[PDB]
Amino acid sequence: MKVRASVKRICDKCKVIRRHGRVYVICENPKHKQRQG
Amino acid sequence: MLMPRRMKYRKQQRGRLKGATKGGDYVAFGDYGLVALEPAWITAQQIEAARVAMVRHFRRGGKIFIRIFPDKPYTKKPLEVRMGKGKGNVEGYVAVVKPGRVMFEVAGVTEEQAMEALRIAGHKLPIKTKIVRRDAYDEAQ
Amino acid sequence: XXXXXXXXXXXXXXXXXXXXXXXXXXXXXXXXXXXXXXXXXXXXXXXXXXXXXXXXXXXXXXXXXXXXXXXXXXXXXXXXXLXXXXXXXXXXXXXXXXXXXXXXXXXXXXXXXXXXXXXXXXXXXXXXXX
Amino acid sequence: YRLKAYYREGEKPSALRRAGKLPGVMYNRHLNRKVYVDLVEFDKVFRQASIHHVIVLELPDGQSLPTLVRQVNLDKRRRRPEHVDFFVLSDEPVEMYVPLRFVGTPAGVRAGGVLQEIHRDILVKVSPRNIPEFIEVDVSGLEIGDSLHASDLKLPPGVELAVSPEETIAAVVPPEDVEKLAEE
RNA sequence: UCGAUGUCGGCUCGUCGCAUCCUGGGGCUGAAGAAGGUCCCAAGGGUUGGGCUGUUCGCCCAUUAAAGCGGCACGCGAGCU
RNA sequence: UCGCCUCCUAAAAGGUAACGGAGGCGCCCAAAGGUCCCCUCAGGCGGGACGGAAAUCCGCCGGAGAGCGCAAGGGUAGAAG
RNA sequence: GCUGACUGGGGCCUGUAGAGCACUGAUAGGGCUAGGGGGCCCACCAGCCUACCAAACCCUGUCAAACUCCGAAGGGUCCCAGGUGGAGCCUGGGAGUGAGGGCGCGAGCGAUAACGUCCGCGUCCGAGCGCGGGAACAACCGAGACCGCCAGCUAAGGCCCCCAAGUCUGGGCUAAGUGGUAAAGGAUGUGGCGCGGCGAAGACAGCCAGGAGGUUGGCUUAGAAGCAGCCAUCCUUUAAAGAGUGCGUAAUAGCUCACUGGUCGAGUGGCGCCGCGCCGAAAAUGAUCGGGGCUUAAGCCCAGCGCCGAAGCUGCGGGUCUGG
Ligand SMILES: [Mg+2]
Ligand SMILES: [Mg+2]
Ligand SMILES: [Mg+2]
Ligand SMILES: [Mg+2]
Ligand SMILES: [Mg+2]
Ligand SMILES: [Mg+2]
Ligand SMILES: [Mg+2]
Ligand SMILES: [Mg+2]
Ligand SMILES: [Mg+2]
Ligand SMILES: [Mg+2]
Ligand SMILES: [Mg+2]
Ligand SMILES: [Mg+2]
Ligand SMILES: [Mg+2]
Ligand SMILES: [Mg+2]
Ligand SMILES: [Mg+2]
Ligand SMILES: [Mg+2]
Ligand SMILES: [Mg+2]
Ligand SMILES: [Mg+2]
Ligand SMILES: [Mg+2]
Ligand SMILES: [Mg+2]
Ligand SMILES: [Mg+2]
Ligand SMILES: [Mg+2]
Ligand SMILES: [Mg+2]
Ligand SMILES: [Mg+2]
Ligand SMILES: [Mg+2]
Ligand SMILES: [Mg+2]
Ligand SMILES: [Mg+2]
Ligand SMILES: [Mg+2]
Ligand SMILES: [Mg+2]
Ligand SMILES: [Mg+2]
Ligand SMILES: [Mg+2]
Ligand SMILES: [Mg+2]
Ligand SMILES: [Mg+2]
Ligand SMILES: [Mg+2]
Ligand SMILES: [Mg+2]
Ligand SMILES: [Mg+2]
Ligand SMILES: [Mg+2]
Ligand SMILES: [Mg+2]
Ligand SMILES: [Mg+2]
Ligand SMILES: [Mg+2]
Ligand SMILES: [Zn+2]
Repeated sequence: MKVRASVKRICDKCKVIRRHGRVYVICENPKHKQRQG
Repeated sequence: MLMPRRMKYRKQQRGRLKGATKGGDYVAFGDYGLVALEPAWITAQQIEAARVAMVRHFRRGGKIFIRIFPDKPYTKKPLEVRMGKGKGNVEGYVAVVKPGRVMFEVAGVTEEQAMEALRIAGHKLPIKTKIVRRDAYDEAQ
Repeated sequence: XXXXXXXXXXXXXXXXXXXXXXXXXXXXXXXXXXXXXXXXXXXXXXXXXXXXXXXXXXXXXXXXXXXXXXXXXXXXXXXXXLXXXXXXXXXXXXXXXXXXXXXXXXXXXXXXXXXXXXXXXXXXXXXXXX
Repeated sequence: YRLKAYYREGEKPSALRRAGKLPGVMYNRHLNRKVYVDLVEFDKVFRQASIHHVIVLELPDGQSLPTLVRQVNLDKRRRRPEHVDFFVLSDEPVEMYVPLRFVGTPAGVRAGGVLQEIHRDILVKVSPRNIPEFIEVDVSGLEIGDSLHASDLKLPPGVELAVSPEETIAAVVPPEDVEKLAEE
């Protein structure tokens, strides 16, 4: 769960951010950390 | 799979895919239904893959109503063969679905369940889908 | 304002027998002390001296729809109205006066009362017990 | 249920909707006029009105006449209304669909199965004035096997039916658990 | 293209791609450490000698930071074989 | 595979291709011909000795689904049966 | 010697599109119901039950090139009319051609792949590799080149520079160089419609307090205490607190959120659409939308005035073929 084409939230503490022009998924538990590619 | 038990002709031309749905555009049976948004030949293995997905999601529960039926012969020529020498052999069967057709639809299950249940089956299909529930479908009086 | 309608309607009806309607302090209690405070003049006054709390907003509107302003000394903040329709008014107070001094809280926590119509006071609560 | 209508002379139906309105029609024995209603407004009504309850229309003549949808034609794709048929009620006996309110927990459900509501209506003829609201139905007691239907309902005062009446209106069918694949 | 565009493999000589074998950065790890796994960034430079078969390829021997995968008329015969 | 017949593909006149789709013919009948006169089926449901779920019967109901030598189509009981 | 293509009006001939199951077949579920597993079995005389198999038949949903109860648009033909055209018809002399190709649409084949293949109508190329546009380019858009002109109006396509003509005029959108070309699928990107729900008897966020007793709800080989599958699917003291929203214990413990008190004291969350954009997006010599460059545009969408622009059309002069 890091760089996929389908980025979603997985869990209530996951927030969808968008920086550097890309969509990142930010969260407390390090695993959920995602991007898009 | 799912396929006709008898037939007058084993193979049939390809035909076209223009037009709306001709029929089967309103719920009719269950409480929710999956509607097709694009033209396409849905194959028996796709239908099965979706239905199992359904019965698999809500393990032991509700009733699923498969409304499309693969009765059209899909053909294919032997691997690495040239053009000619007659028509190919039947590889499988398909269901000709056009925009608007309510392919599947569930009953006897919680709304939340109907959703995630129909959503998954959508993924198994080769076209865009839309979930719905009984409304102006009361085509009567 | 559809559920708050019933809330006020109930507060008013209850605000009927205004004999010991008082409001003081000793708050920040737990849920274990819930059944506690809810036992004062209930074990000597019965279903006559109870302690009910509701929206200050809706409460300040009740006193208006049935004369009883003056609650300016005591009004703002999180408050409770120890309603006593029966059972000694000064006695149902000699309870909320002890439990408070017991639950670890100085003798400073009484925001005026209205005994059968009459704006009591602050220090005029430390006497309604003694 | 109040829904307003308006008259139509004879200009491109495609325009009416390309605007925001829903073309339609009114009729019965006498009278039959091309009319229309605001789409977004007619929907909000129909959602509850359906064809089970009487939709009271209006018009410029301030004549609030009672009616009920005879049929609504859809767009197939886009799936939305495209035209409605309003049936103006009179005094004469008329056939309509009265909603079956199946109440109760069938023994077959708690046990094993789903209550497939084969028929959530039943065309019955009656008097406009005397139009039922819902024909209740006794569902408790229905087990996994077959199920009650048609000739098994409490038909209100002056409300018989235009059914078989063998037409099955409901049936409890066992639930689908695990274990599949038959073509080995 | 048949009034001709020489065809496999090797040798020679390179040059490009990146979907990266090593090396360099980094995220997650069922990452204690050390050693791994996986994904993202990154070709600048590297990417061994042999036994067998015409072999490409593979299978072995012995090493290695690694013994990458492809394109260039399956690169390259008016360059060789 | 090569001639002939039926249906489709053939885009509502006719025609229309492919190593397109699916079946037939290379006979037969002296009565299966001509004419005159009569007759009407298949099934469905009853009731029926042997009687399959159709032998032949009887009673309703039944416009043609039966029949017409053989493919298929068209046609047909106000008969071509 | 008016009969031609084409067209108007009549009359029919027809079964494609579409649609629909009445026929032939195919169909999912349900009802009812011959059978057949088989089931209580009083045992031959029937019998009764069956979340299995399952006829025929009815109901709800559909499917067809070789199905049709039905059925267009059109098309065919005849009659009456227009129609003087390098129209037609008859007889004879000379042929060439019998490898076609691309595009559009309707079918087959194919894998609804092919600058593929085979037919049908049409059209271009062929023979218009003559001219304008499309960067270049037989067949895409424009248009049928007799010759001449240092004149004019247009077509497609254009009007910032290359490059002839608006750095034209009003209203919007986009922020990526999208524009300058890929999908499913993602996402608090932007802008615009909706429709509901909450809120000055104080919502939304944040913060403060509570977040309890029924009891660890019953059920499990280990145990399962709100957090593995069910029945009943509820009670209690209540402002309000579930037989529980995640995190977490082996299990308890712990931290939480559902709900409301209270501060604060103006808006705030839900989903359905539409426009344009983001990611998804890796291939081989050196890159680029033709180039330069372009951001209230030199992009996209919608109005408007005006120009440029062919060998098309006018104007002027000339030649030639027919007919009068
Ligand atoms: Mg040469
Ligand atoms: Mg890379
Ligand atoms: Mg380490
Ligand atoms: Mg190389
Ligand atoms: Mg060479
Ligand atoms: Mg024809
Ligand atoms: Mg035709
Ligand atoms: Mg005779
Ligand atoms: Mg004439
Ligand atoms: Mg003519
Ligand atoms: Mg005509
Ligand atoms: Mg047809
Ligand atoms: Mg059709
Ligand atoms: Mg005609
Ligand atoms: Mg000629
Ligand atoms: Mg001649
Ligand atoms: Mg030829
Ligand atoms: Mg050829
Ligand atoms: Mg040829
Ligand atoms: Mg041609
Ligand atoms: Mg040809
Ligand atoms: Mg052609
Ligand atoms: Mg093709
Ligand atoms: Mg070709
Ligand atoms: Mg092609
Ligand atoms: Mg040919
Ligand atoms: Mg030409
Ligand atoms: Mg040209
Ligand atoms: Mg050329
Ligand atoms: Mg050109
Ligand atoms: Mg050009
Ligand atoms: Mg000319
Ligand atoms: Mg001009
Ligand atoms: Mg123009
Ligand atoms: Mg210029
Ligand atoms: Mg894109
Ligand atoms: Mg997309
Ligand atoms: Mg502007
Ligand atoms: Mg000219
Ligand atoms: Mg002249
Ligand atoms: Zn998370």
